Amino acid sequence: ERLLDELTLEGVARYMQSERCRRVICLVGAGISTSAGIPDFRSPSTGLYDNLEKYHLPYPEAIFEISYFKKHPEPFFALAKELYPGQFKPTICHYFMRLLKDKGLLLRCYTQNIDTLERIAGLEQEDLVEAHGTFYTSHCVSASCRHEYPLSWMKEKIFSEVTPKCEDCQSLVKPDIVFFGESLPARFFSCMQSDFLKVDLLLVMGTSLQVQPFASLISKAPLSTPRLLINKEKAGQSDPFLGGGGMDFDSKKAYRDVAWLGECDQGCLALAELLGWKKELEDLVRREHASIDAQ
Amino acid sequence: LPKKYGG
Ligand SMILES: [Zn+2]
Repeated sequence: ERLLDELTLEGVARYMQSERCRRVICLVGAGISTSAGIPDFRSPSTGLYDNLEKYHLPYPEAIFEISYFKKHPEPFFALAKELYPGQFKPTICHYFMRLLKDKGLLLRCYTQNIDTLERIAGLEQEDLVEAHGTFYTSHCVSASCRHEYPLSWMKEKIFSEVTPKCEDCQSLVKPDIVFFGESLPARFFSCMQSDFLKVDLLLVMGTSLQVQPFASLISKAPLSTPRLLINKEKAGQSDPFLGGGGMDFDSKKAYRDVAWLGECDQGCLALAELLGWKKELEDLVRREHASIDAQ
Repeated sequence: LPKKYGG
């Protein structure tokens, strides 16, 4: 006995338009922003640790560790200038999530990304759990000050190669991303404890589910809740080495998990098409892209 | 609160 009448994208679409599916949680990772030109900052193929010789770090990872950053922030900000995107244009996937919001289906979007594209696409603070923080805002690091600065201010400092200092107290100003050694956001744990009591559908897009504790969110869904993965590669299955709550797409025991393998944009397009939303999504994307291109 | 690590 299962909520999906078949373990396919078509089964998921029929379930979404049934009275049983009211509340959708999206879990998204780097795979939803690669088509916007944003690289996967956790992939070794990105080479974040490769050309740091001129910074004389005690070890490669120090560039992203909070205690090192606070005393030697220049390497991080030099790297941030080199990797700073040329444009912030959200993808079809981001705008699919905006449509979910528009239609009253979006309970929450948990994101591993720091690129701000969920916000640009129209998800509001209350819709989002930025599990690793964001570049959208930055804060003075002094506990007694904590002056907030917008991304436009931070970008100007990064591009002029001036280490960002607080105008009120002259302390370092840090983008609101979670550095290694920093606490994960309290909001991540608070929202998880409430949201997963309420979820009817998990949409997992563009994440290989390899980074904890984000990956463990799939095990927080009720046992009946269908879980759709839209991703270039299958992910989330229990590790035959390591291994509880893993994806089961393909066994005779499979009952609720569905994998659609391909580009995230094409998967969301296909799902929107099944839902009758394709024209709405095309119109939204073309309009928002036109607006961003015209800034 | 749990701190951010490699894993
Ligand atoms: Zn300050």
